[PDB]
Amino acid sequence: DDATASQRGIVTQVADTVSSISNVVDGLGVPLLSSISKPIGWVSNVVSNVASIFGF
Amino acid sequence: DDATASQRGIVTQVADTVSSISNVVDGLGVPLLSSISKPIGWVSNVVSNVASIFGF
Amino acid sequence: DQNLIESLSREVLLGTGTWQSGQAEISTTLTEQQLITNYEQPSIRQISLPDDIVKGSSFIASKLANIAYMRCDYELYLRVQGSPFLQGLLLLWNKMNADQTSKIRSSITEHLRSITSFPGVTLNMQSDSRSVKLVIPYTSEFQVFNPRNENKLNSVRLSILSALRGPSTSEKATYSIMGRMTNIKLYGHAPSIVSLSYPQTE
Amino acid sequence: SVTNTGGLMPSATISNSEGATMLLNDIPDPTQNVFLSRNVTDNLFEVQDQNLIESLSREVLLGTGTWQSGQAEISTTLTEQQLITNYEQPSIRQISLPDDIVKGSSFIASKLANIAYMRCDYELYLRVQGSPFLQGLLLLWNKMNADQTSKIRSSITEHLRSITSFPGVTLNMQSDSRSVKLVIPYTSEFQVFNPRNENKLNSVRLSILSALRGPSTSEKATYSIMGRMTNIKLYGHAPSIVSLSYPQTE
Amino acid sequence: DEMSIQYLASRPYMLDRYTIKGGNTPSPSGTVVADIPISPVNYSLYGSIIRDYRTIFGAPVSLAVAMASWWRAKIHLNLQFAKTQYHQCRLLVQYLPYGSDVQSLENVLSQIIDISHVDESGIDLCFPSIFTNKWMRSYDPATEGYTAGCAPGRILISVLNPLISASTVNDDIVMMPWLTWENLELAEPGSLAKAAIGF
Amino acid sequence: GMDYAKSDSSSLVTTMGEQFRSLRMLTRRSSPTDVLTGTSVTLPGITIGTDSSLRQSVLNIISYMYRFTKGSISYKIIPKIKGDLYITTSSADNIELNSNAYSFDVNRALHYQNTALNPVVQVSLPYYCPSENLVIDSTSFPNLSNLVLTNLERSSNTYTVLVSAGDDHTFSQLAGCPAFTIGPSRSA
Repeated sequence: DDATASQRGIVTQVADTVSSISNVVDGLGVPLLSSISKPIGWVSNVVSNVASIFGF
Repeated sequence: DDATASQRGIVTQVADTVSSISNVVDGLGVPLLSSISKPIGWVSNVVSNVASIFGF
Repeated sequence: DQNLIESLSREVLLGTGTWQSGQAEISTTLTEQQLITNYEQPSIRQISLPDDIVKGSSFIASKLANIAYMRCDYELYLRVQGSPFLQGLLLLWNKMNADQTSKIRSSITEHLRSITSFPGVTLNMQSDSRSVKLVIPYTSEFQVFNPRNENKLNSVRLSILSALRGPSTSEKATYSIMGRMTNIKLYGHAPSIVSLSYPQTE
Repeated sequence: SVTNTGGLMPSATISNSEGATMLLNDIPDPTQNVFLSRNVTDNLFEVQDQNLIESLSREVLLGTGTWQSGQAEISTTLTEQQLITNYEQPSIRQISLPDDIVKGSSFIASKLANIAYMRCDYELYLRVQGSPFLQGLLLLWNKMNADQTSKIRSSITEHLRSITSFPGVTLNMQSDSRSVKLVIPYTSEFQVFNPRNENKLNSVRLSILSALRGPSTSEKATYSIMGRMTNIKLYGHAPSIVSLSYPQTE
Repeated sequence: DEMSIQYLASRPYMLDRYTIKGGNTPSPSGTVVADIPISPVNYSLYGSIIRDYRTIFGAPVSLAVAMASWWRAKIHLNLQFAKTQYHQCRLLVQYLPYGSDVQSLENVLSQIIDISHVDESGIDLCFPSIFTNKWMRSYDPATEGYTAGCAPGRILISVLNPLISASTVNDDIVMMPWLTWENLELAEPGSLAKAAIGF
Repeated sequence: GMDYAKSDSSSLVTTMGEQFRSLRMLTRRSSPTDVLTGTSVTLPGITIGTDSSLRQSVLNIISYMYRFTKGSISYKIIPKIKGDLYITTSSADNIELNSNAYSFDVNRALHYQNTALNPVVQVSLPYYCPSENLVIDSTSFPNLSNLVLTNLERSSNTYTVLVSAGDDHTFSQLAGCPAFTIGPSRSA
């Protein structure tokens, strides 16, 4: 969500998500890497073959 | 509400609230500290474990 | 029945004395030589806390054996006696943490109009009850202290605010101070020993 | 709504406490310019709370020692010269109560400051250690009030078959747990005692009941005694001083 | 909140002692015991010169107005005494705009106070501030009475019936005004006022 | 009561452009302190206070009526000779005497700025203390962070500094007032 993150213009929000914590010891735990993942957003274009890829 | 306060861009509004005045003497009184309190807004993120905390 | 929290709240004697006409009254103002030198305004008695109690009372000194740290909230009781014909006016007031700050900042605050704006209570002898109560909230940087070393903060003081007078010269009248802890919170288990500060290594 | 004459005609019905003790004849006046608060938030790790009854029940060390083959085993029987002379049967250790604790523990000695009298019910813990190859058998037993009666009646009772019929508990080293518990009920003529003088009654004893043996001569094994009060009942307020008995006048 | 101006204004403070004497030849009626100009920072009854600088000892509100240039307020006194119930006299208190000297009962607002009826904690009394505009100015050069626009006026306390007392009691008594500033209000920050350390 | 008082009757908007009912607003305003010549510059820490002389910041003046402080504080800095400079924090333990080490070697928060483009340095100093409160001019915490600034090449320079309370900041416990001067000095 870098496009929105830059368009909105504020430093703080940096695209929210909520991770799935596990292995809690004393109220603290370790997030899964699987859910920390964030969208890349050019890949959809390359797979869908948007015109901009070809420069037109 | 610093995020909105900076996004809206105008100096004056500085996030409104209405304090609970007490000990009025002659039409003037002393606000409670309890109601002058304003949101901090990073705490929600640290407690909810948003992904941005981990840098991802 | 006897309880620990109950035992700690018991009232304690703190001071007792005569008071008389010849003693000095506090100044309205300051001059230079005493302004530069951090002069302190004269008083009948002054009292450290909470040491006057804890290290001051062998009973309390024993009840707190082998506990690590604690919180407290004081109450104080002034009780003066004299004849109906006597004239006078006392002030009982709370100097704050004081010692933990600069020598200058506990110096330029000692004068009458400032003394009367600190927390405190006055005692006219016109009153029939002739006694007053004064509450001292806990206040420090550290959240707890071990009772058995020099954890000295807020110094209570008693000051003349009007000279004692009677039909004859050299009249006199008696007074007593008493005090007790409340809202106490003990915390931790440890050998009963004096503790040490940061630069020092143990 | 009336001027307060300096000490003429005060109210005469007032009564109120200040401390948990000490009644007072007249109310202090709650006037002062400001009422301030506690300031600090706690911000700390939690710890278990402290109580007086709880503090008194804490476990205490009482004795510790070596035990070895050369020490004597208690006699099955008595002969004359020792029967007439009020002979006592030999023991590894003996322990008075409750003095070993109260006057024995500076902590407890301090917690009981300025209280007049009290009741107690003891527990004791024996813990012996040695190798699997060792052989032996101990006895931990409670001699009663003893000292408050005739010298003769604490004399003709010391022999094996009587020793084994007193309240008590044996300890074989065959056991894997190698530890025992023994409960002592309060027992006296007086219903309470002040802790801080010679209120000496029931003497606990530890005795060999079978000699220690190992493949080599002069084997040895260690042991420890521990104890704690229960069912305590403190009673009264008084200056912390030794008290006196009837013929004496104070 | 402890930094609000109303919180600062609401604390009473003793200003100064004043004797009233005193058995035998008591001072004649119309003898003033006190002249109190109505301003927190007056150089007369507050402070003294030291090293050319005119230092001024006083209560915190006085500093708060010492910093701003313009101000407005009303007075709330609390008179208080050191007496037995064997002393007995009466007092006048006037509020005088641009005046001086005692001015009868008729000419100005006045307020008789019997001493014997003043139980302890004293007696409260309040005065309105009459003046040509809305804002007073703070600082003044004057080393005695208030200048002009610097203060609303004066309050003046004087004997009506002279004091009498028993042989069993001391000849004279002591009056101790306490006070607070109702409806205080400040404007335009900026001044030479600052702490007395160094010079 | 026996009051003659009758409550006021006056409009607010008619005479001056604003009204304020708190001392905090006066303290958020930034004011000059004292010029800092030379290399070994020393700005006051968040403990603040205890200046001598007579010139002193407005925050520094309000400081004497209270006893406790808490929160971050702000600085503006105006160098006399233009050119880039760096800003860094430090502590008494944190310092080194290797005589090849320099202030960048600790990896603290850093701030660069070329003053030829932006003459006014603006830096806010945060609140790292173990305790919820601080008695003013506390010495109970020797290692509190303290600001330092360097040009590279370590040349001499002067700075016009002016401090202000951070938005996070407050005072508490009301001690009574210091003696204070008011008018212009008399005579020479």
